[PDB]
Amino acid sequence: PTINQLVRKPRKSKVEKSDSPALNKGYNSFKKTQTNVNSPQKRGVCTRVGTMTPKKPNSALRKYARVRLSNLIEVTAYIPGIGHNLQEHSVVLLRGGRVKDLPGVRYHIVRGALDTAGVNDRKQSRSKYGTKRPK
Amino acid sequence: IESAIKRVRTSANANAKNSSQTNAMRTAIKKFEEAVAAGADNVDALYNEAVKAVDMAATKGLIHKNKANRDKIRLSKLAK
Amino acid sequence: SRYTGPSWKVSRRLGISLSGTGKELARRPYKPGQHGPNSRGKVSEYGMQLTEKQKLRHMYGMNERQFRTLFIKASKIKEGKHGVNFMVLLEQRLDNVVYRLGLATTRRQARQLVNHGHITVDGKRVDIPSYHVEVGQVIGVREKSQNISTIKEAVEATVGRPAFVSFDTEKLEGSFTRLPERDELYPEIDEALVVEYYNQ
Amino acid sequence: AVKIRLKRMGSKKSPFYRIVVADSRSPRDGRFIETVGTYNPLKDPAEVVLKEDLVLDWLSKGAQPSDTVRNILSKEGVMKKHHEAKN
RNA sequence: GAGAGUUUGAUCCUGGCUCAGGACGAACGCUGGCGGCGUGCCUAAUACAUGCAAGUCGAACGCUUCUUAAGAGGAGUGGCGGACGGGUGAGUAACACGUGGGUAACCUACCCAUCAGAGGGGGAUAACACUUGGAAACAGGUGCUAAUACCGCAUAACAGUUUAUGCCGCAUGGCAUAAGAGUGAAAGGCGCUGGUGUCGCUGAUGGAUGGACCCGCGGUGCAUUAGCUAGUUGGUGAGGUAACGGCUCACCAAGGCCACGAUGCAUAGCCGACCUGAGAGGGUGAUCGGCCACACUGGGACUGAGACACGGCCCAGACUCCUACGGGAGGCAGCAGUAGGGAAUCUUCGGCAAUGGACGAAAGUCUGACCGAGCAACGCCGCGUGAGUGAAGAAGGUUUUCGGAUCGUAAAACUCUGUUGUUAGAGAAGAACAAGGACGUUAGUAACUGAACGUCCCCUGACGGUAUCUAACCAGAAAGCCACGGCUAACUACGUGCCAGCAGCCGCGGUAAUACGUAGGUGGCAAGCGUUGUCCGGAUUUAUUGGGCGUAAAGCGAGCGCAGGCGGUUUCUUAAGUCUGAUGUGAAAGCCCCCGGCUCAACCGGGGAGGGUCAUUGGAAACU
Ligand SMILES: [K+]
Ligand SMILES: [K+]
Ligand SMILES: [K+]
Ligand SMILES: [Mg+2]
Ligand SMILES: [Mg+2]
Ligand SMILES: [Mg+2]
Ligand SMILES: [Mg+2]
Ligand SMILES: [Mg+2]
Ligand SMILES: [Mg+2]
Ligand SMILES: [Mg+2]
Repeated sequence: PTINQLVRKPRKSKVEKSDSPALNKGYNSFKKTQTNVNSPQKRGVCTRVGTMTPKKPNSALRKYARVRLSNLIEVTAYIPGIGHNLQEHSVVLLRGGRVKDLPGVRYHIVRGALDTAGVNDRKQSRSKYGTKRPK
Repeated sequence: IESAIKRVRTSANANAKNSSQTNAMRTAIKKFEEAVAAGADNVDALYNEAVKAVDMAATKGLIHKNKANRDKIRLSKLAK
Repeated sequence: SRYTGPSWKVSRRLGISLSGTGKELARRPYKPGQHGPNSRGKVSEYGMQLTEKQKLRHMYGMNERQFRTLFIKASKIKEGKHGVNFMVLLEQRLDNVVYRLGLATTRRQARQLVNHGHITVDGKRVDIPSYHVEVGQVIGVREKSQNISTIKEAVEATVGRPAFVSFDTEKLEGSFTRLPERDELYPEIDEALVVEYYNQ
Repeated sequence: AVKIRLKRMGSKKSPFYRIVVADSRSPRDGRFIETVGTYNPLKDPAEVVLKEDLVLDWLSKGAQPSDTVRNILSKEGVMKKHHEAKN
């Protein structure tokens, strides 16, 4: 471009965006608007717990939960690990991160936080999946 | 609440006195203006009474000295 | 944090005698673990860099952040060579001063003397093994602690000391007499690899 | 009122002070016009640094120190010089 | 100014995705010894239970209660302060902020310096005593009373104004002198012996201090927002403000702003600074400091030097509270704290000893400012969790080619230590003071008290019997987190069998998985580790530095031309751009350099350096 062009219209950068828009918003019941807040984790209520079939190179029953967030955005997350204490209406805590198998799951569920029971008999990579030491 | 009651009372009394004295000043001045409109020879003494009230209001914290000066100057231009 | 673990294990991973003795490599000069003696495969340049860095911090019992900050403070200097100044600043640590003066057999022993407070600088107690030392100071064993038999054994079992030091046995005081030198340090290390490592 | 006082610096349980020319309306640490020295009692005696010319100029221009600053300026001989210059 | 992986059967381009690093006011998970320093509602400017945050003066004044006329306490009037301090950042896209300037259009209690003066009088009012108001806060009525309260009388204008000159400036105009006309001030207390000194009182100036206004320039997105304004633009008058002016009213005219982005919409406190980056730049505006704005929402004034006032008044509205149901009262975005929201961020603590502020002659009273302590591994720094000797190498775990290998000098064992921990003793600085008891010097004195200045005596610590130091004792009470297919440092066994599950990207798993899970082992960090989320970089992936358009993305289908952008050679001229000297400012804190103190370090302090498409003046002019 010519410098005249670059003054008549400047370089307008490639607009960016997040891999987790649901975490980057909030809600005040008074004015009832999306409040933009950069929150690492959130709370939600599992509105469904089920299984899904992953993409073609893989084959499995991937455990998901559809969840109703504090900010009233409904979100599909993954239940990592082996086993869960979850049901519909079960309070849950959510963190970010894709699950490359299904597309519609941009989020993960956290273990050891709330009604989510810690994983059972997991001794390695233990902070992850949230289960206390075997003494 | 916190010892502001006394300042409420004293400020109201001050309001009374200060508004009274300003009204006195303004009545003197208006009287002089009407005298200058009526052309009576009392203008000479009413001028002095108006100046008197203006400066006595510059005293006692009613009137800033610049406002007093502007009033005296306006009255002077009316008389002379 | 401080390392309470084995010495020889570290030394024989790295493939070098840190104590200058040999028995931390003698009879088993291969990395630990049941994949130790068998045919190690190729290794990478990142591996070499990391190994050089780990040699130094395992010598001096140091932490990564201390190491990094000391590297930065050496970088702030312009009057010399970068990694050589880094090694000198490592040498100016009471852990190593006590060792080079022959006042203790190991850097762990030396650190323990320093921290337990058996040592002085210009006649003042110091429980800080990371204490920097300028050329000209006077390290000195605590005059009450000169009676321990451990240090007397360690001092009368002294091989010929380095060139950059001065020391007396009756006084149990010594000091640096030089910057000190580079080549008088362990030439087994390639400081350029640390430089490339932390240039990243 | 314009004043010549001292503002707080240094860590807790290890104080230090800068003598400073401050209105009484400003905070303990805030607006100031000029610094004219500093102070700490953490030595065995007290220890002081001063700028005689500027502090005497502000005293002439109408300053009004605090009690401890008056003590310090007495020890440093500034109040006496101001008195003399007024005589 | 380091790159790596990933499209393919493979190769090179193009092009995107991800990773390698640094930083959080961080949160979650697992674990968890100590010390130092700092930070801690980013969300609901949501609502506030409770407690405390602004009082002070008896040497301004008169009462009342207790003191054998002394001092002390209650409510009065009056003065000063309450406008600072403290909190928050909602609104605000504009002189709000920053920077540079201007005010011959200005104001300023307290503090300094100077010229002067402080005279004589008057009428009340609270309080208090009775009265009604009845739950009583309230409130009204009659009477008495003091003041540095109030009133007006006496004089000065040195204030301001007009005339006459002079002088100067940037037009309006400003400074010096003289004159004219008219106006206005007050307060006494304490002490000494009418004279007084001290604190206060009134006028004028000057300074300082802070404040008010005005201008250049600058800093955010949309044109799927192109027109906007009508007291709007200007003028003649008048009014008005501390002051300029449409600030306001009338009258006269129809002008004024904008494609250099007006208007509108959305968003937002701005800055010093902070994080990152080779830099250019980007992102943020937490803690500390500065300017602004707000105080349940909206409006308006009074008082006062100063407010259109967080803890003041009136009114309207919303919201709540106590009532004896007649009527009242309130406003935590002050410090703690509650509920709620939330992923989530503190004790309903001590003291004014310090430092600072109000008041006071002073002691001193007040001070949720501030000093400190407390909770939180939230962060940065430091030390630990023992050290030496100890073998072809205990058992046991794992593996095995069943010979052995590794956990492993690791252990047991013997020697030593006590950072730390437990116990017992000693026990700092931070404190300077002020007042008071004494002396001495100055200039004011008719003279002494007294003021200013100096030198001694005197007494003052919440933290805290904490830091710190000494001695006795125990290795004893003190290490975990993640990863190990490649990018990436780190490998085997068993179970499982496209299931369970892993996964930042490539992708692993379908009976022999270094990718799942466990065990062993190793590697990277370490009282932390890992993970998410956010910002920068790598990303030259918005390319000014620093990219491209034949086929990958892209040359409008093509032309005519307003505006703008650019423009042949050359003399003279200017000096807007440009270059350049000096001067000023760019606060402090912070980054950086040199120093110095905290057992080093973090941190703290001193000094310096630098920082502006900055401003005034003064030159060149080659180039535009
Ligand atoms: K704002
Ligand atoms: K408002
Ligand atoms: K595994
Ligand atoms: Mg770059
Ligand atoms: Mg309040
Ligand atoms: Mg490898
Ligand atoms: Mg895993
Ligand atoms: Mg298998
Ligand atoms: Mg094409
Ligand atoms: Mg600065």
